[PDB]
Formats: sequence, C-alpha cells, structure tokens
Amino acid sequence: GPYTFVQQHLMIGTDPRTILKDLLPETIPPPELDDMTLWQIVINILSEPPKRKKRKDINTIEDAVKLLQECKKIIVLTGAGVSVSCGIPDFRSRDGIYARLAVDFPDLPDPQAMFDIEYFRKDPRPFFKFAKEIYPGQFQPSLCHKFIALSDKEGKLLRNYTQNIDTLEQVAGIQRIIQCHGSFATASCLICKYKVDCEAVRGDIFNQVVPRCPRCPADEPLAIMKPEIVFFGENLPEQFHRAMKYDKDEVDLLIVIGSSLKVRPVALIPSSIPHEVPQILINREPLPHLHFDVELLGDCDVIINELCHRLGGEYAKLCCSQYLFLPPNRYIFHGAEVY
Amino acid sequence: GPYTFVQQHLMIGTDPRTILKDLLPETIPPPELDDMTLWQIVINILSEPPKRKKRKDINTIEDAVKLLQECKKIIVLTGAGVSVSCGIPDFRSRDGIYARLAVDFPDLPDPQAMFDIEYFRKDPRPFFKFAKEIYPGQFQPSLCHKFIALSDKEGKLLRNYTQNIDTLEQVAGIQRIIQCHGSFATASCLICKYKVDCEAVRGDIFNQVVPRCPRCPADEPLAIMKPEIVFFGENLPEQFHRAMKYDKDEVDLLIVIGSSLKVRPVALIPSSIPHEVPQILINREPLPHLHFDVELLGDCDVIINELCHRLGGEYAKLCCSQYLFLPPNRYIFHGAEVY
Ligand SMILES: O=C(Nc1cccc(-c2cnco2)c1)N1c2nc(-c3cccc(C(F)(F)F)c3)ccc2N2CC[C@H]1C2
Ligand SMILES: O=C(Nc1cccc(-c2cnco2)c1)N1c2nc(-c3cccc(C(F)(F)F)c3)ccc2N2CC[C@H]1C2
Ligand SMILES: [Zn+2]
Ligand SMILES: [Zn+2]
Repeated sequence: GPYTFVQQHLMIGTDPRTILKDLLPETIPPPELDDMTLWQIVINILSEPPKRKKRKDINTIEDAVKLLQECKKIIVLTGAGVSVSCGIPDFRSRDGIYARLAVDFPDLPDPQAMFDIEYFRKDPRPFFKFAKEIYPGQFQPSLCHKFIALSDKEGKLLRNYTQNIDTLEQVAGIQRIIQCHGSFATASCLICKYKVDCEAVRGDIFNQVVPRCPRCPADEPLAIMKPEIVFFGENLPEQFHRAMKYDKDEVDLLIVIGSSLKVRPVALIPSSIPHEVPQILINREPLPHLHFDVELLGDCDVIINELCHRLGGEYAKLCCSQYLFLPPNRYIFHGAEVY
Repeated sequence: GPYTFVQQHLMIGTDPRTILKDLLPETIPPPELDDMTLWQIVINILSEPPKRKKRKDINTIEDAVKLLQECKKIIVLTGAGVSVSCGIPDFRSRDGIYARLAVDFPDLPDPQAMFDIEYFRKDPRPFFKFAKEIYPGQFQPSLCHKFIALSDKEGKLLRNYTQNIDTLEQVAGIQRIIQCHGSFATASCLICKYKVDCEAVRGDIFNQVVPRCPRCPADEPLAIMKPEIVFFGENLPEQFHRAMKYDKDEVDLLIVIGSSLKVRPVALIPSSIPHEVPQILINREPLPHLHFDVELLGDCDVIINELCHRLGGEYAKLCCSQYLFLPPNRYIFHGAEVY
C-alpha cells in the first residue's frame, strides 16, 4: 500500500525529503543518505503497525498495587518463571529428564521426540515415564500460582493464559484458565477421541501402565489415552481463540509473569489488546520489544511476595524487600538474571 | 544477540542516547521519544542485516551498455514481463483460461486448483487442456528472450533464472537456464518417476489424450506423465540451489527483467550476491525495497530494443527512443505502468 505510494512518487522524481519533512518533523535526516534509502525509510514509517506506547501516568510499584486493587477483569500471562521454585525436572534440555530416559529407552533421538505425536505412536512408554515424574499432586504450586488463584477467588481474574504444562494451575485451584500448549487436565484417545478426566488415568500412569481406551476394541494398537498436550504440529486448542475474541475487549489490566514472550500464541497477547489498558511485567529479565508501563524485574516469587505484602488483606496471608529503582519505572529485585 | 546487549544495559540504567550518539553520529533523535522506543531503535540498527547499497559510479544507460559489453558472467532474472508480448493466455486470474475451463470442467474451484497436485490426481484433464494452449512452438518468444539467447551464444550468460513456465526460454534457444517454478521441458511419472523429453508427450497432449507411463502397468491409475511444473507444496528443483551456490561467487553482473521480485526463490537472488557486483533493473515499475544501480523503467521489449540498438553488432540485428531521465539513474520509457 505505502509501497505503491512510493512507487508512484519515484515515477515522477519526488524528493523524499519533502515527504520526510512531513513524516519526521523536528528531525532532519543526514546529508549522506542515499535517496533510495530515504524512500525505504518512508515506506517503513507508513508501514509501521500501531504498537501500544507506554502510559506516562503509570510507573511505580505503588501504581502497580492500585491497579491490582481497583481492577476486576485481569489477564495474567505466565511462563516457566512461575514454576521455577516448584522443583520440576527440566525436559527441554538434552541434559535433563531426557538423560534418565535415554538409558532405559535408547531409541530416543531428541528430548523433543517424546513430544512428537509421530514418535509417540511408535513408542508412548518414554513419555509416560515423564508424565509420571510430573503428574499433578506430586508438586507444590509456587507463591505465584497461589497469587493468581486468590485473585480468581476474588472475582478479579478474567483469565490466566499459560505456556506451562505442569498443570500446577489446577493443583493450585485456578478455575478461569487456558493452557495454550495443552495440559494433563484431561486425556483423549488418539482414535475415538473419548475424553476423560485427569484422575481417570492417574493409576495407570503411576503403575507405568499405558492407559487404554475403554470404548475402542481391546485388540486396537493406538487406542491409547493421551493427555491433551499439544504435541508437535498439532493445532492450538479451539478454546484459546474463542477466549481471546471475548477477552481482548474486556480486560482492564494485563500482567505478565515469568515469560520472555517469544513463543506464540502467548507472545502475541500483549500486542493484541487495547493500548490504553495498563500492562505490568514481572520477570527475570526485561523485554525491550514491548512497552510495559511498570517493569518489576527479578525472581518472580520475590516480587509476588512483595506485592502480597503491599496488597495486604487476604493476599498477605500467603507470604514466606530490597530493590534498585531505575527511572521511570524499572525495579531490579533479587533474581534478575538476564540470561 | 543485540537484543541481549540492550537487556544488559537496561539492567543498569544506561541512557540510550549515549549509545545512539555512537550509532547515529550526525543525527540527534527528537526529545519526545520514549526511552524504550530509543532502545528499540538501538536493537534495529544493530540487527539490520547488511543490504547492498547502490554503486555511485554506475548510473546511466551508457554505463549499463558498457557493463553489457565488458561483462562475461551475467545473471539474468526474468518474470512475467518478458512474455507480455507473446500473447499467452493468462491463467492465474479467476477470469482468464479458468473461464474457458470452468465451462467444460465445472469441478474446478480455483484457477489454482489446476496447479495443485492433489486435485491433479482426481482430474488431470483440465490441466492438460491448459498445457495444450501453452505448449512450446505455439508461441513466438519476445525480443527479450532473443536478447538473453544471444548473450548466451556469446558466452556471456552465466545463468538465466526465471519465474516463468511458458518455457519460451527453450523455444528461443537459451541453453544455460534454470526454471525455478518448473517447466514443460521434461515430464515425469507421478509413480515410477520415469523422465521423458518435452517432445515425448507432445502428440498425446495435442490430441487431448492424457500421457501414460510406458514402464508402469497399463492397469495403473496415476501412471500419468506430468510436465515438471512445481505444483503447490512441491519442493523447488534441486538444480536451483546447487546452481546458486556456484553462481553467487562467479557473477559479474545481475540484470532483472520483467519481475517485481516479490515471490521466492527468485526474489531473494539480488539480495544474496556480492554487493560490489553491479545490478540493473528493467521493469514496468520501480522496486523500492532493492537498491539498483541503474533503473530502466517501461515496457521490457522497448528497453531491450533500445539496448540492442546501442550494443550494436549482432544485437542490433534483432530490432523491430524516447525517455524521461530522473536523476541519478532512473529512466522512464513507454510502458511504465506502475500497477
Ligand atoms: O527504517 C529506517 N529508519 C527509520 C527512521 C526513522 C523512523 C523509522 C520508523 C520505522 N517505523 C516507524 O518509524 C525508521 N531505516 C533506516 N534509517 C536510517 C537512518 C539513519 C539516520 C537517521 C535517520 C533518520 F530517520 F532520518 F533520522 C534514518 C538509515 C538506514 C536505514 N535503513 C534503510 C531503511 C531502514 C534501514
Ligand atoms: O527503527 C526505528 N528507527 C530507526 C531510526 C534510524 C535508523 C534505523 C535503522 C534501522 N536499521 C538500520 O537503521 C531505525 N524505529 C523508530 N524510529 C523512530 C524515529 C523517529 C524519528 C527520528 C529517529 C531517529 F532515528 F532517531 F532520528 C527515530 C521512531 C519510532 C520508531 N519505532 C520504534 C523502533 C522503530 C519503529
Ligand atoms: Zn479409542
Ligand atoms: Zn509410472
């Protein structure tokens, strides 16, 4: 669109600067800039998609808390950060759970292969030994899970969108949730798609027995009950999109906790809601590509404790401090790791 | 990489401007710019991939001709432009050849469907009626085809890469070629992959007979001989990549004719060769996103005639004029359509 606009102008010999004098007033582009380069800049300015800019009137951790109090339709996005204190065995790294699996199951190429649906059909047994070391109840939720849970009890949580699959969200008692990469909440047969509760296949998996489908014939191979993890290639749950279409025009506050927001669909949620709605980051590291009103950087448990401290009331009854303030709105706490 | 660099700096409260005073000397960013915005700019400058900038010493159509003379390892990229004079029925538009096909074959959803391999299996007959209206010999090559052909006779053509499938390249006698979206040059069975010449299935297709595979049993459905067009989904010919790996470090001149360079793999060829190697555009419209040393805009036949005029010698014996000069290097001829 803008591209054609510039093509038109090139056809007649327009001096880009007269266009740039309009698009960048109070800015004079250096003399030694190539004239085609100038045009490319023109296209860029016109092509740049509207990205939310930071609210100048929301800056301090005190402002954060007010929001937390006065808001009532809150969207919370959570990543690996929320579950760092939970002692969960890592599984993405070649050195992790894949280590203890490669010894009993030497047919595993990648730690990714156990999350591929194709290899799952060949051998589901390695995944299910993993599914045992992770299954809900085996791990205590973090202060953060507890924090989200209470705000949903208070009717304030509009939705918790998560990248996690540890399903500690349900363990911790959070009702209004959406697990984007799936979870252990339910299990569905690969074949007749018979859906069952989480508790249905608990015993089977705890006995290292591959859960079988009760509807399908017993003489059926792939009549296996698979926890509804989004395995490679598989589509994002339909519940996600339907939820966003509603939530985006309803939320009055977005909080990010523990995520470095670089993997879809969760990474695109900040950029997709009304720019006016306030936005708070809580995270080990800063996220330059986005404009957050308040940045609380450091260990996510730490910062959630510091906010429950300040929120008082029922929130303070969850707690078990020092920061560096970089203006206008950045706070560095203990666990700021930036790697 | 640059992203982490900026994360580090945010952790300690660096003023972006002291970084920008270094990255943009002789440029002072407006006062009212958000400090996170400034950082985003920092990331952009550091993240920007090296793109060839225009040679200041190559500008005029006379310079173009010198190149054409003194060069001997020339890469020529061609698009729809080269074949506009050739009277070929269009086939991409819903209103085109798909018009005369939808009446005899009402099972066609798209004009794209006849280029899908999946629908081709269901019914190949519509494609083959198209393949008849297009088949080599039925159309006379343009002045441009002839131009490329002669330069390859003279040993100057390193390679002609094309987006076209009209195969007028072989009709016109160009040996050193690469047809990126495939061509009618050869045909291969969907099953045993028996390869045959173009002339092998000429008779069959001219009689509206679906060419059959001589190796496969006669009682075989998909033993059909398919012209090696890249149909939807299919991979780019292996001949392409192997050719580029050689050609990129060998070419001394790149010429673009008739293409608006926006569809891969052909669109990425200018950006992928040594920046020092000169680059000439010949095209209905200008291509802002790229930096061409000389821009000859207008009908491609016109401009090729004007160059054969000037090249003299064997080139002038092909010919059957007015321009507007926009400095430093843009020429507008007759067919400049910019749509
Ligand atoms: O896009 C810009 N510059 C730019 C400058 C100002 C604003 C924007 C912009 C992009 N989206 C909204 O605004 C973009 N580019 C750019 N800008 C410059 C540039 C350098 C110094 C000063 C200036 C400026 F903007 F004129 F002051 C631009 C140089 C090369 C480039 N490259 C060619 C096009 C790209 C990459
Ligand atoms: O990328 C730029 N600007 C920019 C400016 C100068 C050079 C480059 C650039 C990009 N690649 C090589 O150089 C890019 N952006 C940009 N630039 C500006 C801008 C406006 C006026 C002046 C200037 C400048 F560059 F400081 F003079 C930048 C404003 C907003 C933005 N947006 C936030 C980041 C994007 C989009
Ligand atoms: Zn079943
Ligand atoms: Zn065959």
